[PDB]
Amino acid sequence: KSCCSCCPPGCAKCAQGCICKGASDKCSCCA
Ligand SMILES: [Cd+2]
Ligand SMILES: [Cd+2]
Ligand SMILES: [Cd+2]
Ligand SMILES: [Cd+2]
Repeated sequence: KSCCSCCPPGCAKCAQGCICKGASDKCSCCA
């Protein structure tokens, strides 16, 4: 399971609880 749709199963900003929230299709914590 990924955790979001703005970061694939290989992001280096979602290895400590998906922080991507408040923006769909894009984020600002892994941008
Ligand atoms: Cd994301
Ligand atoms: Cd991420
Ligand atoms: Cd995530
Ligand atoms: Cd993010």
